[PDB]
Amino acid sequence: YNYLYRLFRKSNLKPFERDISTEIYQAGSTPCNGVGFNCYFPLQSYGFQ
Amino acid sequence: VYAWNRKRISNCVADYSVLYNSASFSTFKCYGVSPTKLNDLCFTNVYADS
Repeated sequence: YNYLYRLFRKSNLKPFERDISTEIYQAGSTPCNGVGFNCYFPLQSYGFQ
Repeated sequence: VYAWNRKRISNCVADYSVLYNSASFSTFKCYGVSPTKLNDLCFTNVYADS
């Protein structure tokens, strides 16, 4: 689980853009206020086996 | 669950935003598609397995 990729972003990356941000992603129409369901942490792992 | 009931949807308009915005569900997940993109798409059939 040491390897990671970004699952969500509010806009596409530009060419050779790099982004370390871990701010919560509002997937629904209802605001997240920095904290869950439809309010997702944006980095996930392949869990390689 | 051995006899799982399938609905086939055809010739109809299917909203997923009522499904993903609803607080009712203890889990919601998607594979091969973004959940935010679903409402823009069109398909020959849609299936719901229950």
